Amino acid sequence: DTICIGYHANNSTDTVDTVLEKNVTVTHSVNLLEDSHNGKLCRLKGIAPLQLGNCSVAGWILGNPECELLISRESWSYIVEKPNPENGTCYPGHFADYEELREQLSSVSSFERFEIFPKESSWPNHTTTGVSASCSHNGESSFYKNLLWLTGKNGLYPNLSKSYANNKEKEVLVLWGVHHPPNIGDQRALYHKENAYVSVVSSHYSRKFTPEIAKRPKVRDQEGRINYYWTLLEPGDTIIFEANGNLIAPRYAFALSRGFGSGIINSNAPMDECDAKCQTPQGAINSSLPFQNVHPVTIGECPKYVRSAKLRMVTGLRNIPS
Amino acid sequence: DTICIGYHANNSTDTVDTVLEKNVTVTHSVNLLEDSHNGKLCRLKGIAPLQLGNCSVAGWILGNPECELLISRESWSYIVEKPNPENGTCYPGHFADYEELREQLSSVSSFERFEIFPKESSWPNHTTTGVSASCSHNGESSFYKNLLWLTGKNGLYPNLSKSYANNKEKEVLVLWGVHHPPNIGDQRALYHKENAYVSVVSSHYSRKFTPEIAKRPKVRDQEGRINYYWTLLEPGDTIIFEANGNLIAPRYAFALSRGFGSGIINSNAPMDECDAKCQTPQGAINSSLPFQNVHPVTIGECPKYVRSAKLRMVTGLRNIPS
Amino acid sequence: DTICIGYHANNSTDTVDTVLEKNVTVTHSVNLLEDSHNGKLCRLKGIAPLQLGNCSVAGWILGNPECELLISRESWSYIVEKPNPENGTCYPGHFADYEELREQLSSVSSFERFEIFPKESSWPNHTTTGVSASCSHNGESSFYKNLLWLTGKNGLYPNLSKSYANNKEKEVLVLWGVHHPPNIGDQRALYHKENAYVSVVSSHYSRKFTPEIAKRPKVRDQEGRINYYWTLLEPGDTIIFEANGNLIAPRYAFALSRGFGSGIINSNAPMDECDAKCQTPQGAINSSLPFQNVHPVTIGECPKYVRSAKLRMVTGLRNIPS
Amino acid sequence: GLFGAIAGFIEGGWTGMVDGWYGYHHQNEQGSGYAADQKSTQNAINGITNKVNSVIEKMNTQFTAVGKEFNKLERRMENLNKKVDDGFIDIWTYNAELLVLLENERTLDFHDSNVKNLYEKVKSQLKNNAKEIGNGCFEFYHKCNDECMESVKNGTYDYPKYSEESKLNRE
Amino acid sequence: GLFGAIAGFIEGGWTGMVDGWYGYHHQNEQGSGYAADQKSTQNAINGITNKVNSVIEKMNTQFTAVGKEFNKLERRMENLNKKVDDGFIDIWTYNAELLVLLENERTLDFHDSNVKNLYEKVKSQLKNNAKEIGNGCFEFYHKCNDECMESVKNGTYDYPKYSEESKLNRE
Amino acid sequence: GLFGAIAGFIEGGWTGMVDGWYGYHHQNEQGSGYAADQKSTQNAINGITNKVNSVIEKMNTQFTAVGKEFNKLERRMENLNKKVDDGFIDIWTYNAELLVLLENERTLDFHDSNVKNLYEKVKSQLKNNAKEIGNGCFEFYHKCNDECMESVKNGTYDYPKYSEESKLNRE
Ligand SMILES: *[C@@H]1O[C@H](CO)[C@@H](O[C@@H]2O[C@H](CO)[C@@H](O[C@@H]3O[C@H](CO)[C@@H](O)[C@H](O[C@H]4O[C@H](CO)[C@@H](O)[C@H](O)[C@@H]4O)[C@@H]3O)[C@H](O)[C@H]2NC(C)=O)[C@H](O)[C@H]1NC(C)=O
Ligand SMILES: *[C@@H]1O[C@H](CO)[C@@H](O[C@@H]2O[C@H](CO)[C@@H](O[C@@H]3O[C@H](CO)[C@@H](O)[C@H](O[C@H]4O[C@H](CO)[C@@H](O)[C@H](O)[C@@H]4O)[C@@H]3O)[C@H](O)[C@H]2NC(C)=O)[C@H](O)[C@H]1NC(C)=O
Ligand SMILES: *[C@@H]1O[C@H](CO)[C@@H](O[C@@H]2O[C@H](CO)[C@@H](O[C@@H]3O[C@H](CO)[C@@H](O)[C@H](O[C@H]4O[C@H](CO)[C@@H](O)[C@H](O)[C@@H]4O)[C@@H]3O)[C@H](O)[C@H]2NC(C)=O)[C@H](O)[C@H]1NC(C)=O
Ligand SMILES: CC(=O)Nc1ccc2oc(-c3ccnc(C(=O)N4CCN([C@H](c5ccccc5)c5nnn(C)n5)CC4)c3)nc2c1
Ligand SMILES: CC(=O)Nc1ccc2oc(-c3ccnc(C(=O)N4CCN([C@H](c5ccccc5)c5nnn(C)n5)CC4)c3)nc2c1
Ligand SMILES: CC(=O)Nc1ccc2oc(-c3ccnc(C(=O)N4CCN([C@H](c5ccccc5)c5nnn(C)n5)CC4)c3)nc2c1
Ligand SMILES: *[C@@H]1O[C@H](CO)[C@@H](O[C@@H]2O[C@H](CO)[C@@H](O[C@@H]3O[C@H](CO)[C@@H](O)[C@H](O)[C@@H]3O)[C@H](O)[C@H]2NC(C)=O)[C@H](O)[C@H]1NC(C)=O
Ligand SMILES: *[C@@H]1O[C@H](CO)[C@@H](O[C@@H]2O[C@H](CO)[C@@H](O[C@@H]3O[C@H](CO)[C@@H](O)[C@H](O)[C@@H]3O)[C@H](O)[C@H]2NC(C)=O)[C@H](O)[C@H]1NC(C)=O
Ligand SMILES: *[C@@H]1O[C@H](CO)[C@@H](O[C@@H]2O[C@H](CO)[C@@H](O[C@@H]3O[C@H](CO)[C@@H](O)[C@H](O)[C@@H]3O)[C@H](O)[C@H]2NC(C)=O)[C@H](O)[C@H]1NC(C)=O
Ligand SMILES: *[C@@H]1O[C@H](CO)[C@@H](O[C@@H]2O[C@H](CO)[C@@H](O)[C@H](O)[C@H]2NC(C)=O)[C@H](O)[C@H]1NC(C)=O
Ligand SMILES: *[C@@H]1O[C@H](CO)[C@@H](O[C@@H]2O[C@H](CO)[C@@H](O)[C@H](O)[C@H]2NC(C)=O)[C@H](O)[C@H]1NC(C)=O
Ligand SMILES: *[C@@H]1O[C@H](CO)[C@@H](O[C@@H]2O[C@H](CO)[C@@H](O)[C@H](O)[C@H]2NC(C)=O)[C@H](O)[C@H]1NC(C)=O
Ligand SMILES: *[C@@H]1O[C@H](CO)[C@@H](O[C@@H]2O[C@H](CO)[C@@H](O)[C@H](O)[C@H]2NC(C)=O)[C@H](O)[C@H]1NC(C)=O
Ligand SMILES: *[C@@H]1O[C@H](CO)[C@@H](O[C@@H]2O[C@H](CO)[C@@H](O)[C@H](O)[C@H]2NC(C)=O)[C@H](O)[C@H]1NC(C)=O
Ligand SMILES: *[C@@H]1O[C@H](CO)[C@@H](O)[C@H](O)[C@H]1NC(C)=O
Ligand SMILES: *[C@@H]1O[C@H](CO)[C@@H](O)[C@H](O)[C@H]1NC(C)=O
Ligand SMILES: *[C@@H]1O[C@H](CO)[C@@H](O)[C@H](O)[C@H]1NC(C)=O
Repeated sequence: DTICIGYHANNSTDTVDTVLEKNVTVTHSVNLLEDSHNGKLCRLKGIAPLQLGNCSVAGWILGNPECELLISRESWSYIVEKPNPENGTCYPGHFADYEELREQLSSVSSFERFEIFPKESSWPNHTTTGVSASCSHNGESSFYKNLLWLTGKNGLYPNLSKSYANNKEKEVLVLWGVHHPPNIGDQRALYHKENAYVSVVSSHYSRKFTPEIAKRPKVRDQEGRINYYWTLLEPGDTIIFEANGNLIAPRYAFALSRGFGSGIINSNAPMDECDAKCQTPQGAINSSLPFQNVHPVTIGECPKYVRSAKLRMVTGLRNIPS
Repeated sequence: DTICIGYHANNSTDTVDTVLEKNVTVTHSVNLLEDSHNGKLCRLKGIAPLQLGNCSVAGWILGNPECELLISRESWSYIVEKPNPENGTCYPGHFADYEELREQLSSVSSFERFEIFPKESSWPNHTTTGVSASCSHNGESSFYKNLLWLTGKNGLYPNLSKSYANNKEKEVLVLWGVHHPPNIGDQRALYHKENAYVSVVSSHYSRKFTPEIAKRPKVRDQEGRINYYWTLLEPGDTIIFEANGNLIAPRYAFALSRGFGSGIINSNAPMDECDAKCQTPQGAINSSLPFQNVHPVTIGECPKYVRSAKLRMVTGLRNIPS
Repeated sequence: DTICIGYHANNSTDTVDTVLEKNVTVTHSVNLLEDSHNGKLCRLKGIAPLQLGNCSVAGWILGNPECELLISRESWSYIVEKPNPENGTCYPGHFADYEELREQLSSVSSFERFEIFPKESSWPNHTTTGVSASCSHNGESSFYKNLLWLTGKNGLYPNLSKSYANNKEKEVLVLWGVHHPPNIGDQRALYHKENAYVSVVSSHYSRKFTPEIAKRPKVRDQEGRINYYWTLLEPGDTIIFEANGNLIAPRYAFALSRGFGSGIINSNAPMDECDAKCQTPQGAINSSLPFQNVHPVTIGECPKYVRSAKLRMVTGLRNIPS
Repeated sequence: GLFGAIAGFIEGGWTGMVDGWYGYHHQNEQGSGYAADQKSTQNAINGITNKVNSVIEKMNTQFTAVGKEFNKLERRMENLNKKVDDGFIDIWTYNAELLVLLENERTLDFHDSNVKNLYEKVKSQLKNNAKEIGNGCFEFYHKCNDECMESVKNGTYDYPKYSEESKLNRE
Repeated sequence: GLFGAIAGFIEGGWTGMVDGWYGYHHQNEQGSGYAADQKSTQNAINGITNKVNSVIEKMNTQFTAVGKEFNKLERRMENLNKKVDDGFIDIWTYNAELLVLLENERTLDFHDSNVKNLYEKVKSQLKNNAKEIGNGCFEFYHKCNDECMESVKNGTYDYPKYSEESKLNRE
Repeated sequence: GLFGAIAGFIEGGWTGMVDGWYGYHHQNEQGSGYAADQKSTQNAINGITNKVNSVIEKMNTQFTAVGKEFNKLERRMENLNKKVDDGFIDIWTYNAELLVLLENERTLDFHDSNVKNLYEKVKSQLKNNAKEIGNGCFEFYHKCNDECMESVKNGTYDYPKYSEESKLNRE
């Protein structure tokens, strides 16, 4: 009659690393490192994202003609932009503080699109039909759907001075442009003046733009430029535009609703009818593990990103069988 | 006859967490997490702070009339500003690089206030009595005590060109303003000129300001603005002001003495006759523990802030009594 | 007959710290903290660095006359600049975005120097011989070797409009200047005009400079200034200069080749015929240890910097002899 | 092992025991068999469960954190943003890998301690009513049916009930 | 416990011992009583004091660090500043909590080791002049007055001075 | 020590043993001498080598990282860059120093465990053919030439080959 004390063994090939010995074969272990993803852009807690397609943030927010599919979207969990978009500023120019505007839109959960200066009620003494072949649509010249290129009307460009009060109880994003023609002939030919000015003033924003006429390289068959500008209007503030020429007037504006957890990501993964709590540019993550090596850019409730290839924690014993 | 070996026990309810077991009742323990504060703004090693009251940093440094109580303070351990101050730029305008000036003043331990351009010895051909109802004091119109609104004298605004050499062996903070009237009538009516200029130049600072006349929204019953500007003057450098109008001339300047450990905090806690080595916006901390969860903003010699609710370290044994 | 079980001892004075006891004398230990360096600037994997001497980054890249020794260097492992250089902008002025240009050059492994606008083939109607006593060389007045001070030729300053296309398949660094004379007499006396302009435009860079005439303090026996400007030209883009005066034209340009591991350091250590894999401002490090307390600024493959004075890890036993 | 049990005086493991970590192996007149001690095994399961749980709990949920854009004149700020991101990633990687290493070692040491303590328990029960053959087994000096075996397993062995028999058999 | 003493073969603690952590309990003809072993207890106090001291010393004094202001066109830099502050706070929180967990476990293990080692010391002193009853007590095979008890406490027990008596009483 | 061997029931170390960490000391009719046990010492060398190697491996190579310049209107960004650099330096300093402390303690504990386990091995070999004098030595109850000593060293001692002799000498 005998009794013995011993310990478990099995055919487990699970290996972990220890401080005294690498590659220790153990009986039971748990992997703490998530490396799998579905390779698709999914909904975040049911709410779908905003796919920009071939449109950039500038093209989406300025109303590029090839981005009309994006106007109907006014709520999303996050924003997907292709790594290098195709349809951005169709008329060349400099977008002032573009990255800051991207950062502002990264914390937006929804907005309300409304025409702040309706195209057929605001400038009775100005022409509102200016288009360009550089911003073409369906083969014909066109222009941004959120801006209005004021040109000459009956041979005169009167002094315009409009304003808007914030009747929306939220922040209102306003965008406009300033035209810079290539030569003096097109300048006088378009605005009937030689020394024009644009003036935008709010309670705490104040800037004055002067057109700079010079010979510039061709960009999309255009020698003139249009510098783009934007501002945030607090609830209750009034914005004042005064111009006598070279003003790309605002047409539509956006009443912003803030929200956390959203952001702008660059991804080529396709959208799918999937739902997840964690989204990365590589794909959605469906896991409850504390670590992941899929991607450092995360949206939602994700595991903490690490550069590790293996994080296996032993629960059982050193497997010493037969 | 018997002898036994055993271990201590007591009525201690101290509990700590372990890796194998939570809520382990132990005999002796030490708390490493400070959570208590006195809820008051105290002196830092005997030196009292600078309470701004209803005045902002801009209002304090520009000489707002409702901030005369703050002129006598020229040494402090740190600066307290109310979360949203009331009396800042009483005459509306844009304060250029306001946050950078705040950061500069965050490392100042004391300064010397002196009138760099005495109000009755510098502009014999100009008027130095301009006041505004927007900067009122005791019900009557007034103006900043560190600036001088040069207006018309006997119907002319001559070309002024003054300068100052740094005879103080320290950095000298200089502030000035540029006036922007609403219309042309007040412009010509105030400075007797139609196209004025301001020019400030040092050895490495150089800027030229042009007045921008436009219709602006009312802020404190004012349509005109005053853009505020500042600069640091190294020991030995000379600053040159040249102007023919629209110059809010400097009156007083500040010779800065640098110092570490100071800063600007937002707090509603009241000042008291207490002394401490550690100050937070919630209150002063009197502790020798390595951690604290009171507030991340600290001044002086403080414990390291953590988000933990409990950090108790066991010194005794597992309490297993009766 | 007896047999015993015991452990090793020796005359080792090695001490380590433990959690229960400080200053434990042990039999064997390994130091993990590198504190030694050779106090010299060495080659990084055979490639020598770029010693600027008494020249700053601005003086080196603008072609300061006292920096001709630095023109022959077109490849380096890293850049050494003296803590406060002597020969920088010899003609006073403001260098726009100087720190950003430093950061750009920190990731440059080599470049090709070539005269983009040869001094005797580009401006047949302008003078290209302007020099200054503030930028003297060998006691006589001189000027930058990478810029060209266009002055008056036969009593006229015609309208110049040149351009350059990027025929180099790499980024091309272009530098130029804008002259600001002290008074109107020297302005008209130098450029035969009263209201001049400079205009630099690329596909995405566009700026227009206007000369500002004012009385400025003397810097190196000069009251006028020269504001310095630069830009990066992408492969394939065309840069256009249009000017009628006050243009310090570009002479030489640089085709940049990017590279990782390089940087700009401030050091007084002398260069020597040594080679190392790790370089610090204090000197080169020749070690395989994981930690170092020599300096936080590192170039190459270095140990991780820590503030510790001693990091000794015990390998043997507690030394308990005799 | 730190406590000399696993891979120590007990040389190998038992594949035949499939219901627990630490257990027994009895062979009497009624037969032989393996059976896992449920108290010690359950204690180990609780402790290790709480350990892994603590590791996961100290890793709070990573919420939304995306990259940022910078124009051509913001290279210093772009490189600072990268330095921050890369630095935090490096620190969290180091923390995870080092934690897993050290606590893996301490887990194996924990099992070794559990086996050593179980052996010492059974030894303290049997006393001199059985001899300590190697490999962590006990050779009984008396008769031990399934009743007695199960009395040893649940820690209720009766020492005086066999002292006469064992003292006789020890000759 | 790792060393099987505390909550092991010694099942509970003594509230009656109020002058130390690890101690004794003697009962002879002259009476009974508790008394804490001062050498082992003092060693534990020194080691744990140095441990807590090391923890506090590695946490250097946090000096002045206040927030920063950013205008409406500096949202990226504001969010970078926040990312830095929040990141460092998260890392220091993780460090503190994890350190306290692990070193709490190692402290209890340290006490368990001290008790086990003390018991092994007394056992190595008594040898076969006393039998090992359970719960970590020794039943003497000879007479042991306060002189002999205090000889066992300070580790100066005389084995041959009672070998005849114990060998007679063991019958 | 955690395992009561080093600075425990074995009071001191042997300067006369110069070829290893843990070893023996035999004295028979043929003479005396020290000799290090190569298996245990080699295991300790492997484990500690892998420990230091793991520490170095988790410290990845620090590549180029230099300071940055900021103009007079970039004091907030300069102070943010400094905050980042200083913060990462503080965290890495804390990590290094704390790691070295704790793993130093665990290394000494590891040696203590190796000595305790070796002593328990030799004891489990000799059984009652020798008595346990203090200080971790065994007094043989029989004759043991160099053949027998080397049989004890390499763990191949024969117990029944001397049971008669030892039982006679134990009287
Ligand atoms: C997203 O992630 C979730 C969470 O991991 C994941 O759901 C999980 O799926 C696995 C596998 O389908 C589930 O594991 C099973 O659990 C059930 C119930 O506990 C068990 O019966 C299974 O055990 C064994 O059973 C078989 C024999 O009967 C064995 O042959 C087999 O190999 C199993 O070992 C099995 O373990 C797990 O329970 C769920 N988790 C949850 C919370 O539901 C999901 O699949 C992922 N993907 C998607 C698209 O959701
Ligand atoms: C600011 O922080 C300091 C530092 O903590 C703090 O001073 C401390 O106050 C406590 C409580 O008043 C002191 O603790 C006492 O220490 C004395 C001397 O060591 C002991 O006699 C006391 O022990 C017991 O005595 C009583 C019986 O006689 C017991 O009933 C009682 O409950 C005690 O357990 C007691 O522990 C501590 O010494 C000081 N520390 C210093 C450095 O002075 C101070 O109160 C805080 N607040 C302010 C406004 O300063
Ligand atoms: C740069 O760093 C490298 C790396 O550390 C360094 O090279 C090293 O130099 C040391 C000392 O010269 C070498 O250590 C020696 O190694 C040899 C071969 O392993 C041993 O024979 C030596 O052992 C002992 O020998 C003597 C008796 O024979 C003893 O009296 C003496 O004290 C020694 O203890 C000795 O340990 C080491 O091997 C090299 N490492 C490499 C990779 O070559 C170099 O010197 C540094 N400086 C420069 C300018 O390169
Ligand atoms: C996201 C996530 O993964 N979270 C998570 C959290 C906490 C965990 O804790 C554990 C965990 C603990 C302790 N042990 C085992 C484990 O691997 N076991 C396998 C072996 N098994 C043995 C066992 C031993 C030998 C053969 C068969 C079973 C057993 N004994 N008795 N029972 C009832 N089961 C115990 C549990 C596993 N996994 C965990 C996973
Ligand atoms: C800022 C700060 O708090 N710093 C700090 C630093 C280092 C510390 O170290 C310790 C510390 C160490 C070790 N032990 C105890 C402890 O809790 N003790 C209570 C029990 N006491 C027992 C004890 C045991 C049982 C009953 C009564 C006392 C004892 N034994 N002998 N003496 C003289 N005292 C020892 C000390 C406490 N506290 C520390 C606190
Ligand atoms: C950059 C760098 O330094 N990397 C690095 C990496 C891994 C290391 O691992 C070690 C290391 C491990 C384990 N031990 C000793 C050590 O200090 N030894 C000295 C004692 N020596 C004893 C020893 C003991 C007593 C007297 C003489 C030798 C021995 N025993 N047998 N041999 C063959 N040697 C073993 C090795 C040293 N150093 C390491 C260093
Ligand atoms: C280690 O050994 C275990 C057995 O203890 C192996 O697990 C078993 O693997 C087999 C296939 O190799 C599984 O067989 C399947 O069984 C189901 C149900 O009986 C049957 O419907 C299937 O058609 C198939 O035959 C078996 O289920 C599985 N055991 C368990 C409990 O899941 C394991 O595969 C071995 N490891 C390796 C690496 O071989
Ligand atoms: C656990 O038990 C301890 C006793 O060992 C308790 O500590 C004691 O608590 C009492 C009150 O409950 C204190 O009584 C006071 O004594 C002083 C001096 O004698 C007297 O002046 C007061 O009027 C009061 O009666 C006693 O001092 C205190 N002992 C010590 C050493 O401080 C403890 O309260 C118990 N824990 C719990 C949670 O009940
Ligand atoms: C601790 O003791 C060791 C000896 O076990 C000391 O190491 C030895 O130190 C002496 C000098 O003090 C070295 O002597 C030299 O020997 C070489 C070769 O024989 C000879 O050519 C030289 O002229 C010199 O005499 C000896 O080599 C060295 N032993 C070894 C193995 O390197 C050690 O110095 C002592 N520690 C302290 C702090 O004194
Ligand atoms: C860890 O150990 C296992 C075995 O203990 C290794 O698995 C074997 O690796 C060799 C390569 O050297 C192969 O030839 C065998 O076929 C493997 N065995 C099986 C069952 O597949 C494993 O490679 C080791 N890991 C490392 C990183 O060395
Ligand atoms: C939107 O993007 C498409 C390409 O994705 C543009 O199409 C290009 O138009 C330019 C016009 O100068 C042509 O030179 C290219 O050959 C066209 N490429 C393709 C693939 O069609 C289109 O013009 C863009 N439209 C707007 C309004 O930006
Ligand atoms: C930790 O354990 C203690 C007791 O060991 C718990 O204290 C008791 O908690 C219950 C609630 O489940 C109360 O009903 C008792 O009155 C408490 N006891 C006393 C003396 O107050 C304590 O709640 C446990 N902590 C946690 C977090 O579960
Ligand atoms: C200082 O702040 C007080 C309020 O804290 C200002 O008082 C307000 O003045 C405005 C003037 O337009 C009135 O409309 C408000 O009704 C006043 N409020 C209160 C509570 O008095 C005061 O004008 C400020 N003075 C300066 C110089 O800035
Ligand atoms: C290069 O630096 C040297 C000094 O390192 C300059 O020499 C100084 O020139 C100024 C001219 O105003 C004199 O006032 C100093 O006395 C000179 N000092 C020395 C030590 O020579 C030199 O002028 C610089 N040259 C250029 C082109 O920048
Ligand atoms: C967007 O680009 C893709 C190229 O992958 C093209 O197939 C598609 O027609 C484009 N759509 C629009 C609206 O430009
Ligand atoms: C400051 O504001 C408080 C409001 O809490 C008011 O009571 C007090 O009179 C104000 N003082 C000044 C000087 O404005
Ligand atoms: C550089 O400065 C040093 C001063 O240490 C001087 O000796 C040397 O002549 C200078 N060289 C040039 C080219 O200016």
